[PDB]
Amino acid sequence: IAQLTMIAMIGIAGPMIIFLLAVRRGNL
Amino acid sequence: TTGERPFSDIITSVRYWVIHSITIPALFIAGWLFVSTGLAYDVFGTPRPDSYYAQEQRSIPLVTDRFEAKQQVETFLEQLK
Amino acid sequence: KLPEAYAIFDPLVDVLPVIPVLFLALAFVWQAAVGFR
Amino acid sequence: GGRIPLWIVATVAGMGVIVIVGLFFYGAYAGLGSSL
Amino acid sequence: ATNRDQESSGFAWWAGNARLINLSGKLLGAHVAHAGLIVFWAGAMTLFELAHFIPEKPMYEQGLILIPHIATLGWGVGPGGEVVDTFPFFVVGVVHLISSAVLGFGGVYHAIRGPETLEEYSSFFGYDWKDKNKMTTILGFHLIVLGIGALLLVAKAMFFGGLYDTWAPGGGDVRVITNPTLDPRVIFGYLLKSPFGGEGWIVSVNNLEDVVGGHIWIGLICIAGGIWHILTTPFGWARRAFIWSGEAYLSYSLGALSMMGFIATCFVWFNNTVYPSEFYGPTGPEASQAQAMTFLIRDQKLGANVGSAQGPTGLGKYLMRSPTGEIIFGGETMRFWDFRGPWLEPLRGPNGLDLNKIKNDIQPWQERRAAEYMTHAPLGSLNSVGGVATEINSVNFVSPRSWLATSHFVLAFFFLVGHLWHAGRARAAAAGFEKGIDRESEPVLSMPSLD
Amino acid sequence: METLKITVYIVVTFFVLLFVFGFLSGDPARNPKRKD
Amino acid sequence: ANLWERFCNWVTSTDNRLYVGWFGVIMIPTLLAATICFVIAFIAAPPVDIDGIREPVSGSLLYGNNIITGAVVPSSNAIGLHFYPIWEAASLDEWLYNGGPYQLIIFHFLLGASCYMGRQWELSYRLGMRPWICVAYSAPLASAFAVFLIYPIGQGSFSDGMPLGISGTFNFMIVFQAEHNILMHPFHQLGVAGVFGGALFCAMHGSLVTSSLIRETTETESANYGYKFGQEEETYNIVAAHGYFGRLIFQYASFNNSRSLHFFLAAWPVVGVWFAALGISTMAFNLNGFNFNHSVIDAKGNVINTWADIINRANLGMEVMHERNAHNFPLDLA
Amino acid sequence: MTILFQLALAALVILSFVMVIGVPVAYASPQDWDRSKQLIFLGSGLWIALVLVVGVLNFFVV
Amino acid sequence: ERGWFDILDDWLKRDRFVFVGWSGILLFPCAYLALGGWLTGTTFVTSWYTHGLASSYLEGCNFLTVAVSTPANSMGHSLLLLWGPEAQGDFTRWCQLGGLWTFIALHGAFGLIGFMLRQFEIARLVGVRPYNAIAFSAPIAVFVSVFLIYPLGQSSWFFAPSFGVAAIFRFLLFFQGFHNWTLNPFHMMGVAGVLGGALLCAIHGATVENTLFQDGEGASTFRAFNPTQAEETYSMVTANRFWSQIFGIAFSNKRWLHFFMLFVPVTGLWMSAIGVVGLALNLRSYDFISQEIRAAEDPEFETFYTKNLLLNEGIRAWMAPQDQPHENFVFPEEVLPRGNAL
Ligand code: CLA
Ligand code: CLA
Ligand code: CLA
Ligand code: CLA
Ligand code: CLA
Ligand SMILES: CC1=C(/C=C/C(C)=C/C=C/C(C)=C/C=C/C=C(C)/C=C/C=C(C)/C=C/C2=C(C)CCCC2(C)C)C(C)(C)CCC1
Ligand SMILES: CC1=C(/C=C/C(C)=C/C=C/C(C)=C/C=C/C=C(C)/C=C/C=C(C)/C=C/C2=C(C)CCCC2(C)C)C(C)(C)CCC1
Ligand SMILES: CC1=C(/C=C/C(C)=C/C=C/C(C)=C/C=C/C=C(C)/C=C/C=C(C)/C=C/C2=C(C)CCCC2(C)C)C(C)(C)CCC1
Ligand SMILES: CC1=C(/C=C/C(C)=C/C=C/C(C)=C/C=C/C=C(C)/C=C/C=C(C)/C=C/C2=C(C)CCCC2(C)C)C(C)(C)CCC1
Ligand SMILES: CCCCCCCCCCCCO[C@@H]1O[C@H](CO)[C@@H](O[C@H]2O[C@H](CO)[C@@H](O)[C@H](O)[C@H]2O)[C@H](O)[C@H]1O
Ligand SMILES: CCCCCCCS[C@@H]1O[C@H](CO)[C@@H](O)[C@H](O)[C@H]1O
Ligand SMILES: CCCCCCCS[C@@H]1O[C@H](CO)[C@@H](O)[C@H](O)[C@H]1O
Ligand code: OEX
Ligand SMILES: [Cl-]
Ligand SMILES: [Cl-]
Ligand SMILES: [Fe+2]
Ligand SMILES: [Mg+2]
Repeated sequence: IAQLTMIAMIGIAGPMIIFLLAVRRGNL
Repeated sequence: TTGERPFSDIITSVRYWVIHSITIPALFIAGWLFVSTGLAYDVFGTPRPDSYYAQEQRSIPLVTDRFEAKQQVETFLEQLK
Repeated sequence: KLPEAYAIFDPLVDVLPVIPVLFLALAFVWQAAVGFR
Repeated sequence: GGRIPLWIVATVAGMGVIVIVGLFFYGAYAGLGSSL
Repeated sequence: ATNRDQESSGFAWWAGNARLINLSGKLLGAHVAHAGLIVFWAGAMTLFELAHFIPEKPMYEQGLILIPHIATLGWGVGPGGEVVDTFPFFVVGVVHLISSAVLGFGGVYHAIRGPETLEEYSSFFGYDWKDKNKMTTILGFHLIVLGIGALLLVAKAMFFGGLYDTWAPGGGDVRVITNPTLDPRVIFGYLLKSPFGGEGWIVSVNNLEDVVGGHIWIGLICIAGGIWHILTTPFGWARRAFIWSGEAYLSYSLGALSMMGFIATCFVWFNNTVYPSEFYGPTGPEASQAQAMTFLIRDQKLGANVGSAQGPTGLGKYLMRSPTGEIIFGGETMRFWDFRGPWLEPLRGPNGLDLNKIKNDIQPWQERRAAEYMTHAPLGSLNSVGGVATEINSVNFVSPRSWLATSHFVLAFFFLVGHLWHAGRARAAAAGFEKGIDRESEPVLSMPSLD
Repeated sequence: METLKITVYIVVTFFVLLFVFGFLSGDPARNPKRKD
Repeated sequence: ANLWERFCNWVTSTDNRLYVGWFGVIMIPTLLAATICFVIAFIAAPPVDIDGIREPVSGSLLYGNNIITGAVVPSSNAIGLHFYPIWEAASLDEWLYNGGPYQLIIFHFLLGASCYMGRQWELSYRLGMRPWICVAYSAPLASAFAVFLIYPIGQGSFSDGMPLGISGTFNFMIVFQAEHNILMHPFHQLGVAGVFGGALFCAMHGSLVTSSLIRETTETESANYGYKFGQEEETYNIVAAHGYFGRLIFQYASFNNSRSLHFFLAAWPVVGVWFAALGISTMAFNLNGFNFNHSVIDAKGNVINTWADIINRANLGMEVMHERNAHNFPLDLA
Repeated sequence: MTILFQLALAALVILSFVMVIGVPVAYASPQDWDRSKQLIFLGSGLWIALVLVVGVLNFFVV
Repeated sequence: ERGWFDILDDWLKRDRFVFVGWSGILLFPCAYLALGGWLTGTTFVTSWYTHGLASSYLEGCNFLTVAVSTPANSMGHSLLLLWGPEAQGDFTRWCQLGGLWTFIALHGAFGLIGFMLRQFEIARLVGVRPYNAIAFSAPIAVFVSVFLIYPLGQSSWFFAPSFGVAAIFRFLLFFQGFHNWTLNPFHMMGVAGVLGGALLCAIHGATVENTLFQDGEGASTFRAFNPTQAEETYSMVTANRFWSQIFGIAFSNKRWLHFFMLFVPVTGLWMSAIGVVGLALNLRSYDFISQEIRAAEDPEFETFYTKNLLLNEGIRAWMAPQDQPHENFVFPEEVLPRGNAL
């Protein structure tokens, strides 16, 4: 009951940081 | 080194995912429907939750005769209805 | 139960304790993105 | 050829594994096999 | 990217954090960010427990380990451990969760944005692992921080509401501790007690006066020791005994934490004072004693003379003697006769369990508590089916004492392994052969044959 | 029994002291390479 | 030099036929004490009242046992976890009746074996080796601690420690299954993967190296003479071995790096046996194997048995029969 | 106050989610760091302010 | 010259990602059908008509309790072929009668044959000695003795192991209660070979990894190895001195060391197989007659051997009615063996 939605936004935050930095050739 | 295309090339290619974004979900849904339609029960002869026992029986339908075992199961199944 | 005003966040509160585990997995996503160099 | 980075494929595939195994553990507590 | 590959750092990705040994700025970030993770879990897990908490069920029926810790400090509970106000649990959880954002902020800052090394930036915050005085100074700061922490427990017990006392006269209750035990013969006497049965070393502490007084001593010892190490430098005999390197210091702490984990395992398994059974459930010994009590009560109500009832083996069916003569419960629970608990002590006299008190003075609340504890014994399956291994599904229960004991034995064991790993490696690295044997200078080739 | 107890206590103390003083006797230097 | 220096130099000497060392000064007396008491007790000890119910169990050869049935019997349930040295008994006759030898043996053994592990660190240091052979040994050592010390602590009695004997070992295993369903516990399952896998990889590595030995001998001599102790060249062709095994499965399932290969040979059984030890050590606090008793139920509510329910019937048979005179009340709570 | 409370707490969660992604991306980004630094300053102060608002408003909705 | 046989031989032995070979014609269909049969049964197929058990994911079992269960005892040792006289070509009935059990056992047996032929074939092609195939005879001896000979000596396939995690655990406990299999010296040798093999695996891997030569500058030492290098990567001489001084003896011949690593677990599994061949006939090491004579006359004589028999008697009486449903056992409460209280 709505719990799955939260886990999706929280679960994506991590990989999204890596993706945003890889896209902008950041200091990974 | 054995001539086939490397897997890392294949699964990072656009064409692979154009194909397999269809085939992988299609198989998954086909397996789902195999159960959800009930077909799996009838193919393999697995009891549904309401088909282990008749309403008042409490003895398991154990096969006890080797060469008429097929008819015995059929008789067991008729006693459910 | 949480105080009634916070009840809307119950689904969020259910997921929070696992977030630390996600940090361990994130290390592997990061290392994969730099080729485990 | 190589347009989709391998680390994204591994991350998405791995998350899919977690989801499906998670579903199977959910089913241990609900419906058939739940003891209820 | 400084040092962030195997070629430059010498360490593969799977040993990547060893790339940080001599990067004090990034290493500070890793440590602060990790502290954020610990604090994050404490806050989040508390809020999860609270959201799942039904106050009229015992805590131990609900998979709770943190709310029991807060309640033992006297917050949120009243007589018998009943929950009177969940708001302190909420406060503890929120404040930890908010604080973890601060720690995570500084950790991420130092780890990827701030200076990678601190020595150029600050002589105060910079350090060389091999600078012995700088190491004892930072150790001293932290000893003082720990001593203050121990005195915060004392302040809570003496000036800010007290602690939960399972032994309070008339029934367990929150109680202010006004006369903490200061006699060093008592406090340090615990340290010289045998760890074996009927003694139990420090795990045997059974009253809050000794607990609070012990923390007064520990507070002053840590603050004195911290000042000592800020003001001194390691003596010659210490200098010759130890390896002085970042990995060596880590290995020492790993051995210390392993030992502490084993101690905490025994504390939560046996001790029912600082782990009150009202919150954590009965101990293993407790529930076994409670079973014997339960059937003594039942059969005596039916007319049995429980003092003279001979069991099948010739030993008393309900009551027998310990190897030193004390009257104790019979059956397999003969092994548990060192158990002590507030529901049972009213039946104990100078020679052990007292038959006249058993015959005349057992109160209904004692029958209730014994029945409750016998049926919440810390036995259950990994999928949380309560009871013996052959029990059917029905009861969703694993005692918090089992969760806390098993988890901390596992962690203590692996931390012993980590101690051996890093202690042996620190020695080999200090001596210069952690990467293998020099082919041109193989030590065994210069030794005489064994035969 | 009392004499046995005293004897064992002395024996144990003896070997424990050897262990502790031995490892205090410059053990890091007892290796084939860098002594420090 | 002075006598203490010469003594220290002899203790830590790399030239002694058997290395002594500082761990060795504790190991040697403790292991000799445990060995001597074990041998004497195994041959000649009288029966021991293991379960504290005045029902003494005979463990020694002279008292009716053979090698398979004999044991040094755990100390009495009436003692529990109490420390029971010889001088706590009124007499040796009392000490023997109550199982005193068991405590003397396991406590000296556990201390000596812990020093054996430290001694493995110590000699590796003296020889200029890398240090982690002792970490591999921590896996069997932790397992001995689990069955001789941790399980007794969790259950409150050394009478529940593993007996020092062949049939006594089986008794411990069967009772453990009844009370913890250890077969259904994932740490024991990892343990089985560890030892089955260890035996598999032992046979694999042995067979692969043996299969690729370089020809150095004639048909009428053992091929073992083709290797000489201390020769600098490798004695088998690892490139051939990998070329075989990589084709047996597929190329990337095979190790071409000998260091990686031998690390795997160390890690697989060691990690698996660590989990075995942790299985015993956490079932010591009654967190037991998975319980699926009556998990499958039909539409009316009839129980539909699974193989887990058949396991349960076997466990019950063990439970109701073990220590048949020791229980007075309906639940076996330790 | 309940409307002020539910608004302040929802804002705190949203801003936290923005900081959680944005701070590490900004810290590791080469470009436009001066604009980022001021934003991180602003987000941090606004974050602290919202915590205090929720903390105070807590006692007027319970 | 190059006839169709040699042209086929060419194609079969091509150096490809998954080698095929002549042995592959037997190995791949049989291995695939055995594995696919197991996955098919554990996912979809019941054991209600053969055992009175649920045994599939479809019925609610989990990975630990699913199985492909043996056929009913009334089938005897029928091959239970799909086209045979019991199922008469009816796939659904075949599943309900246990046909997947003999399907998996028989295709598994021929797959194992195919795998060992593969070991020979590849060894012959690359030019190595065939000791890997020789060592694989131990897995084959175990599979054949446990899954074929043992039930063939018993009343029917019913008493073979069923293919599942919990089903195998039941098999272990059955062997304890009925055969006293722990007391059997052929099992004991098997145990020594398995645990001794695991010991050798761990100690050899750890010894090599801790007597390495420094062949690079890295603190992670795996990169300092080259597969084509001639030199030993670790010091046998240092390893030998260490173990001589720690344990008293040490290997000195690397060829002997690695042969011994084959010998120990392979011999152990072979010994365990011999014991199971005996249990096929109920030829157990169940008792020590001298113990039983003494205990029968002397009610104070007790050993761990007599204690374990009481456990076995409990196992038999408490598990037999549900574990052997064809016997129609009814054991009234009053006849069940039980100690006090429990
Ligand atoms: C508690 C777990 C933990 C912590 C705190 C660290 C910390 C660190 N690691 Mg280690 N590491 C870990 C586990 C951890 N590691 C694990 C499990 C592995 C195996 C995969 C490794 C393998 C490894 C290697 C191989 C290396 C490190 C390195 C580092 C350092 C620099 C990392 C970097 O440059 O990233 C760059 C990454 C990014 C820029 C992406 C974003 C990263 C941020 C921190 C994520 C923040 C997310 C968070 C939710 C934001 C909250 C913000 C909010 C508070 C406002 C840093 C101090 C490196 C090093 O030693 O430097 C010399 C290095 O080379 N680590
Ligand atoms: C000391 C640590 C500790 C302890 C004693 C507990 C205890 C408990 N937890 Mg908590 N929790 C913890 C840490 C802990 N937790 C952490 C780190 C998280 C974030 C993931 C949580 C988040 C959490 C949630 C969301 C919930 C619990 C719940 C519970 C209760 C039921 C647990 C259960 O069913 O386990 C199931 C058992 C397992 C999952 C098995 C774990 C096995 C691991 C993998 C073994 C690890 C071994 C070692 C670390 C690995 C070494 C590797 C080697 C190579 C070195 C129980 C009271 C439940 C509850 O009742 O709350 C009220 C619940 O819903 N916990
Ligand atoms: C143990 C943790 C720790 C340590 C040793 C340091 C050390 C350092 N920090 Mg870092 N930092 C930390 C945590 C830490 N910080 C946390 C949690 C945050 C997020 C708030 C930051 C955010 C941060 C920033 C943004 C900067 C630093 C900077 C610095 C350097 C300059 C410090 C200075 O001049 O202060 C002087 C001393 C003071 C200002 C007195 C502060 C008194 C504190 C606030 C009261 C503490 C009370 C009590 C002990 C707190 C208990 C906390 C506990 C419950 C968790 C120094 C190397 C600077 C730097 O690296 O330069 C480039 C810098 O710009 N830190
Ligand atoms: C985290 C806590 C901590 C740590 C890591 C250190 C670390 C150190 N201390 Mg400090 N100390 C501390 C807290 C700490 N101290 C506190 C709180 C005080 C106030 C009491 C002191 C007072 C102090 C003094 C007076 C001295 C040190 C010294 C030292 C140095 C030598 C250590 C050593 O050889 O011990 C090893 C201990 C021995 C070798 C003694 C013999 C070993 C016996 C057998 C130990 C038996 C323990 C056994 C496991 C039993 C455990 C339980 C027991 C209670 C029954 C080392 C840098 C020495 C130094 O060089 O000063 C600059 C020194 O003279 N410390
Ligand atoms: C190398 C591959 C291989 C091998 C060794 C086996 C072996 C087996 N299969 Mg399997 N199978 C395979 C591949 C294989 N199979 C494939 C690819 C499929 C999918 C189509 C199957 C599907 C399958 C099913 C559904 C079943 C089996 C069964 C069996 C068992 C009985 C087979 C039998 O009696 O045939 C006898 C036939 C021969 C031995 C062929 C001999 C040919 C001779 C030498 C030539 C003469 C032919 C003759 C002229 C024809 C005249 C007919 C005329 C007189 C009417 C046996 C273990 C049965 C089973 O497992 O029972 C539990 C079973 O029910 N198999
Ligand atoms: C408290 C809170 C919060 C917080 C949050 C956070 C802090 C988050 C974080 C998060 C994170 C931190 C996340 C992460 C994630 C991760 C992941 C999800 C991962 C995964 C992984 C994987 C899947 C892997 C894969 C792989 C690879 C990569 C390689 C190798 C192979 C493998 C497969 C293993 C918020 C804001 C909500 C608000 C409210 C409150
Ligand atoms: C360095 C590094 C790392 C690590 C990192 C980390 C570890 C970090 C941490 C971080 C952190 C540690 C963070 C935290 C955060 C937190 C937050 C963000 C929170 C917030 C909160 C909130 C928002 C709350 C809210 C509320 C209230 C107030 C009331 C009740 C309800 C609720 C809950 C809703 C890794 C591994 C990746 C690798 C790379 C490098
Ligand atoms: C709070 C409390 C209390 C108190 C407590 C206390 C007061 C404690 C203290 C404690 C302590 C006071 C501890 C100590 C410890 C120590 C140690 C743990 C040591 C160690 C050492 C070592 C480790 C050494 C080593 C070595 C050797 C032996 C030889 C040469 C080399 C080396 C140096 C390496 C009581 C119980 C009353 C009650 C409850 C609460
Ligand atoms: C029998 C039979 C047959 C055959 C069939 C087949 C051939 C089948 C196949 C089938 C198959 C081929 C299936 C498959 C399935 C699969 C699955 C179902 C999987 C699952 C998986 C999972 C679930 C995973 C898990 C895991 C692991 C394992 C580890 C790591 C991680 C995880 C946890 C994820 C025929 C028609 C000839 C005839 C009739 C009889
Ligand atoms: C449990 C009771 C023991 C508690 C002891 C607490 C330690 C407090 C200081 C004790 C110091 C012991 O003193 C220690 O022994 C002798 C005495 O000269 C010295 O002698 C040693 O020196 C050198 C060091 O290179 C060694 O190579 C040499 O073989 C050895 O004799 C040690 O260098 C000294 O450090
Ligand atoms: C570091 C933050 C700690 C916050 C502590 C708040 C005070 S705690 C508070 O103190 C009162 C006495 O003043 C007690 O009577 C009361 O029971 C207690 O809860
Ligand atoms: C089923 C394989 C075993 C039987 C092989 C018999 C080959 S038979 C053989 O085959 C040659 C081509 O290969 C022909 O040229 C030749 O004339 C013929 O005699
Ligand atoms: O002692 Mn040997 O065994 Ca452990 O459970 Mn209780 O106690 Mn007796 O019964 Mn079951
Ligand atoms: Cl028994
Ligand atoms: Cl009892
Ligand atoms: Fe080898
Ligand atoms: Mg389900």
